[PDB]
Amino acid sequence: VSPPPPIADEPLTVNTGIYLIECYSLDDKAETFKVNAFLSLSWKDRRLAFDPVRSGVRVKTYEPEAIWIPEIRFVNVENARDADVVDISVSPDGTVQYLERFSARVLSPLDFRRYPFDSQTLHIYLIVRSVDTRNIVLAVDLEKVGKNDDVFLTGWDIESFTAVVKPANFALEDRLESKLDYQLRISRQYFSYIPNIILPMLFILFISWTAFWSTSYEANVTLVVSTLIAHIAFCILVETNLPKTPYMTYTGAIIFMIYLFYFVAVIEVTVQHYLKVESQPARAASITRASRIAFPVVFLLANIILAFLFF
Amino acid sequence: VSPPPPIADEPLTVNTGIYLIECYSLDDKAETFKVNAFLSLSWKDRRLAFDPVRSGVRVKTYEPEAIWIPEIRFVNVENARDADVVDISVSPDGTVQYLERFSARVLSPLDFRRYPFDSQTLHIYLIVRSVDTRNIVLAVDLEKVGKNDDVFLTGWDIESFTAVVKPANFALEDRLESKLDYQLRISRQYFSYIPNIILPMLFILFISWTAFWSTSYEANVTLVVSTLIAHIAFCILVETNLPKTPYMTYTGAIIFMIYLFYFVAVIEVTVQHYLKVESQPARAASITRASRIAFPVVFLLANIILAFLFF
Amino acid sequence: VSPPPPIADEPLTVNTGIYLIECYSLDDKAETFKVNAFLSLSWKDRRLAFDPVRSGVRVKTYEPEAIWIPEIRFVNVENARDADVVDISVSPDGTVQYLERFSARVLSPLDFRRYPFDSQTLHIYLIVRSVDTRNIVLAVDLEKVGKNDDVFLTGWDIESFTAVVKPANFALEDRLESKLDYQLRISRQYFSYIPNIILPMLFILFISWTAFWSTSYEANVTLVVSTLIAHIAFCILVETNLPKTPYMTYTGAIIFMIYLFYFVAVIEVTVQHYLKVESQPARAASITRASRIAFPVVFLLANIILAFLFF
Amino acid sequence: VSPPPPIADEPLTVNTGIYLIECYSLDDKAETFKVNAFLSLSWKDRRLAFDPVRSGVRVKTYEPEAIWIPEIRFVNVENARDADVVDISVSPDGTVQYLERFSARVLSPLDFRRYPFDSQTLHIYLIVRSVDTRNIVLAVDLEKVGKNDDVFLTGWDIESFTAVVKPANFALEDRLESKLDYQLRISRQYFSYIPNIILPMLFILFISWTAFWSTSYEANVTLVVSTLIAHIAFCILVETNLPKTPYMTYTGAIIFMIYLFYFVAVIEVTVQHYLKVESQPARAASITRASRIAFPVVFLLANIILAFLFF
Amino acid sequence: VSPPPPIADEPLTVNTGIYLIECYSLDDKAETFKVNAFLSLSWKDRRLAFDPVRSGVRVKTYEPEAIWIPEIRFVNVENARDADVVDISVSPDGTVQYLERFSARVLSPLDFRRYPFDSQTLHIYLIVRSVDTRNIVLAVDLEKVGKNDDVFLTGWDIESFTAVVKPANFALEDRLESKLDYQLRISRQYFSYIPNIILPMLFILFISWTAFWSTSYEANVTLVVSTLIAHIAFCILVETNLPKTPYMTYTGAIIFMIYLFYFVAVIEVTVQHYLKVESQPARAASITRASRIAFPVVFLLANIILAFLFF
Repeated sequence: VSPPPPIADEPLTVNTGIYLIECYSLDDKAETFKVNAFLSLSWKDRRLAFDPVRSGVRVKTYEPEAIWIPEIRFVNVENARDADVVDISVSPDGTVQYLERFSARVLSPLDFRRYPFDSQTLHIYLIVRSVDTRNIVLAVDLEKVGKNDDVFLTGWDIESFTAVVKPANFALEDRLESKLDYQLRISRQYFSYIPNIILPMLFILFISWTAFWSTSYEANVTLVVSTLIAHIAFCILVETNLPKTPYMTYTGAIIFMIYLFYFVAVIEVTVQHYLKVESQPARAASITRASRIAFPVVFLLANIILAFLFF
Repeated sequence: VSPPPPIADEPLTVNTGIYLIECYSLDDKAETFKVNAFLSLSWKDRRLAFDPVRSGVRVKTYEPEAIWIPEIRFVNVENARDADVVDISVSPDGTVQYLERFSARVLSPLDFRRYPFDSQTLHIYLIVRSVDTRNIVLAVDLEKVGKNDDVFLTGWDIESFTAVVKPANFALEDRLESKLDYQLRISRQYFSYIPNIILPMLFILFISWTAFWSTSYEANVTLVVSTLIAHIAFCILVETNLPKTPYMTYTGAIIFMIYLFYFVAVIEVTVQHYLKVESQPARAASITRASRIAFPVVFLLANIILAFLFF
Repeated sequence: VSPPPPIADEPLTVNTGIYLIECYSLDDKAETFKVNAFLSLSWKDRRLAFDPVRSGVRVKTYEPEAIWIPEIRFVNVENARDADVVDISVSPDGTVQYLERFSARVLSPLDFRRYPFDSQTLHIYLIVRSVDTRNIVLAVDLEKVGKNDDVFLTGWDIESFTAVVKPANFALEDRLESKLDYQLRISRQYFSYIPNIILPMLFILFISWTAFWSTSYEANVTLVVSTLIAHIAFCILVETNLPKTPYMTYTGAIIFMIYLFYFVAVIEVTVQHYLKVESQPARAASITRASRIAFPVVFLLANIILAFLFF
Repeated sequence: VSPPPPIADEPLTVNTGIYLIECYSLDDKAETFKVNAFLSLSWKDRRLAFDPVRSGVRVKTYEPEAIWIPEIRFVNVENARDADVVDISVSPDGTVQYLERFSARVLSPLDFRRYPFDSQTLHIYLIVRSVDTRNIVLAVDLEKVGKNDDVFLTGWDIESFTAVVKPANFALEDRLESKLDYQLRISRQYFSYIPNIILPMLFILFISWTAFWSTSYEANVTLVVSTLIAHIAFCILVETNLPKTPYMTYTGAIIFMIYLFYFVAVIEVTVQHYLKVESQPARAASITRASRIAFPVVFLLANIILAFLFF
Repeated sequence: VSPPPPIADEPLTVNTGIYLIECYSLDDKAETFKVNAFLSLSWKDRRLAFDPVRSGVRVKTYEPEAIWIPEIRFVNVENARDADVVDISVSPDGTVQYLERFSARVLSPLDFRRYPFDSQTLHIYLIVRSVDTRNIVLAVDLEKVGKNDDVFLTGWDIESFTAVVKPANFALEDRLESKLDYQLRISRQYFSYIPNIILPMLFILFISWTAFWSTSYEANVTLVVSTLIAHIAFCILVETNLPKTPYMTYTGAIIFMIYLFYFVAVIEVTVQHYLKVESQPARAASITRASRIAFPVVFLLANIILAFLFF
């Protein structure tokens, strides 16, 4: 089939629309997610026009291999979409009404800075390539863009499925292309972190600090060193889903902070003993008494330093 | 082919039916499972009608590309169903009897609150989209809905495969749609938990409490700290199949409880030593003697507090 | 095409046959395995009959879409079989000789009781559905049922590929169905367990018992507690392929047994110290001397109690 | 299409050829690997013959569904090969020149005895099934068998892609079959093992032996027991890709050996203490002094015992 | 269809072009990555030529099965490319303009020497096979080779998508083949390594060295041995994506170095005690005092020895 000819010199307006049936499987690592949805496209292919008087029909149905349809595709997809044609109904004037049930893995990037409170905007990029005879421009039919009430993305809170109304029109490989931006807004469900990560990962750090209430280097080595294992152990129980960072995570900084508060504790206890062994248990007692407040205070302040910086 | 015309103004009644051949692979994480089953649909497509006198035949067989069949689909499926047409037999009046052997990964959500005693209702959503000329409504042919005696879901106990008789009829993208709810009821096989999780994960917590029967801070640090590793170690051997929770698990609360009974034990032993070092081994002896009953009693009561709350 | 008409009122006999080309990938967890094999079916479709005198041919070859073939399927398969038609040759009388190279993931359940010495019978269920005009019954052509000499299932010992000669004939969804049972017998290759699981997992349990040859509570806490970590650590190195058990494994009981022999050892050492601290190092010395024999003897006997019960 | 008729009574000679484009993904566990290659087959199908004088053409090209091609398949493949037809060119006499770009996962078994120095011969089994009218025998066209210079199997060293010239001709399911053996020879790249497995896994075993340079049972329990954890810990960092063994690995024996040298060390230290506690620090001092040489010597000799046995 | 005949004796020039739509999933292990891109090919197939005067058309569109297209393929691909034809437009002279949207997993090897600062050149090998009548040579249409501004490879920094202008022309299996080299240049995003690997993996190594500030063999065994576990533990938290090395990694050397600085520390502490036990606490005090500087200095120098060697 041939592309529709111009009424005057204008490009073809293809009125897009995506309705999310089911949205799932967000791999924080790969920065992907799978989407199951309806794609409704509208265009005036004048050629198709039929009179209601002569044709006994109302709105004639058509097959995809039976009529011309523009090459509508996605940009940030793994493999091409799992398209399944629903209906192609042509209005008496020649206005086609395309519908399909696509199922493809999207590839939208994520922000792991603000994590575990991280908030995201996922992208779906609709593209259509212009031909040798006429050109194509995309439009957002505001009425066939949305999300079902049944859509669940366990771990995230689906806020609003929107669309960037203005299209991008550009040249590439000697052809005009129309690029649309579909934006999905999500926020994180961080409820479990506090009681099952931050609160237990804190307790471990405090069992470490019971070394300043001791005099015994033999009990403090077993305190500070053991809790370090306890940390890495729990740090392993909590192995999440977080890729390679050329930047810093809000957690990334906190983790680097703990790996110091254990090491610093090791210095303190190594000195607490060496000062006492050299027979000056006056500093060696002022130093232990100091870190009783120094560590907790420095820590609480260091958390505010991070929080104020990141957020 | 064209949809059947109305005898008067009524929509087409498609009499559904699902018989579970094989049910397997329940991923607690993704909240999915794979199903292998038979789909039997019945409708009066008057057009097909043939006389028994003129036609030498009884009940004529037909091909899927040879006759009109309504677009029957599933809502909560990963990728579209692996449909394999069995038989399409038309009764003399024009009553079609469709049958297929679909094989698709369902996406039904789960309740991890009551876990490891968690009980579930899984969902299969049958949908059919209405056309430009007539509309479609779904019905439950109570006689072709069930499960085979051979169906196994190791880890769960398959109770009853049912169907929500009343259909949902609603508008979406300017089209009428009929939505049916197929419900599968399952309960958990928690037998191994008690002797291979709760009972060993308890023993570790008790080897911790043998610190109140000691006077030695050097043996109690090695008791309480070591068992914490022993816990996280076993807690790692027991790494299950449990996604992200914006709520609380019955186990989730218990785990948070243990991470306290170890930390609290650390406080006790840090004080038991500090009281004795400051030369008051009267409290330091009343405090150790107290926790001999305090910890076990507080613990047993704390378990009842949880159990009564969750269940 | 139409099903063959009856010579008198009899159902069609389809003479089955499965020859295992390659058998592999047994997932103990999912209770599955993949099979690559040949399916040879024989039936007298009288219609096809051709005279050797008039037809210049001997045994005419035919295409699958060129002739009627009964809907032969498998019951316990993940997704439908990866069928690849080999040859369809019709004998002068009309006796068809079907052959294909199917490749599908089977779903046969397993017995993890007797494990690591567990022995299995895997199932392949061949089904054929009867039509509106005649019915179908299955037969075992004893000559085209077997296994190649090259078949390997590393970890198991392929004993005998058999077939349940008698077919199951039953009603379901108003249709007669013929169900055949293909049984594959396998046994376990447990050679590595003894020297790389039971023997090292024993040694750890004995380094624990060197606590009765000590007087020092500080060395016994470090003995008994450390070895518990050593156990869970090795118990983690040995993380196998074993699903959810609503019953008990032979290993399951042994594991529960070890988690006691460590806990019991903890009681002993907690008492050994508390008796000595209360100044009665007469029992505290009789109790330590007792467990020198009590633990080993109780243990060896407890293993016989299990072995005699399970086997 | 029909198989070519005999010039006299001979079977058809199909001249095979495999050229490895890309070879990758060797799963030591499943004993598989994926191969991307070219399959060139040559046969004299007399029927196709065309005169150079009458036909304006030279060597006529043909489609796969346009001409007869023998059912060429693989035996040890997961699912059937991902065949992609390249060219089918027929020489004036009727000599067909088939070519395709197959991509399938092979299933060749491995030897884990000599590991990490293990050497392998992988198998590709080409099969062709004979028909009702003529029979088929396979030949190795020595000129279209090889491997590209770009082929990489990181972890192995690709030595030589060969072919077993002599074919296997046998009866199965009343049909003649021709079986060819394609052999790929590979050897292991064990460079990292010595400095990042054997050398660190040795150091751990030596930190254990610093127990004979001590008198203190409290420091030796903490030495020998701790290093056992250190071992299992590192033994876990080194968790490779090695299936179930009904035999013994060269490493399998070494591992069983270390799990003794730790246990034996536990006996020594338990006696070193018990002899000294019973007041005979003359043996208890001869025994400690003995194991200073006994363990290292016994060990070095035990390694030679293994190496000489395995290799 | 037939290949275009020569204007004189020249081979056909196919003007290639690859524009990277989306580039993702780089598996350091398998040495692969997935690419989604546009392939534009240009050739003068004189046969297609049509006059602008007689033909009412301008630049006639054509189907792939409607015209001859050369067998353009990739060499280092897993399975054949997921090709999706965009447009085939023929200019009045007969100059075809092919375009497709391929999606295949590439197989380019990597350098893990300079890692985590490793820099790579990935390969895409375009091949075209010559026929019985004319031959084919490849060309780089410099104008349709590039990468989009949206291309992201999280963990790497996409530098420049280039092409080796000069083609490789060689004989293989009696056929001429044209091989092109597409090179993608990437560099690593090593920001997180320093604060979340090297800095914490250093701290652990320093808590070890607080053994020279002690006199107590019982506290030094618990220091040096415990930190070794802490190391292997963290070394496990940091389990990356790094295959089998027949060479040495920059990290590979550093890791081997740490496994010595712990072992050497074990020797020191075993001697520190044995010298003191033999009553010579003059060396035993000079040796401990020495390693206070010896270890740090030797270490810092050993890092420069590596860095200068690798880089």
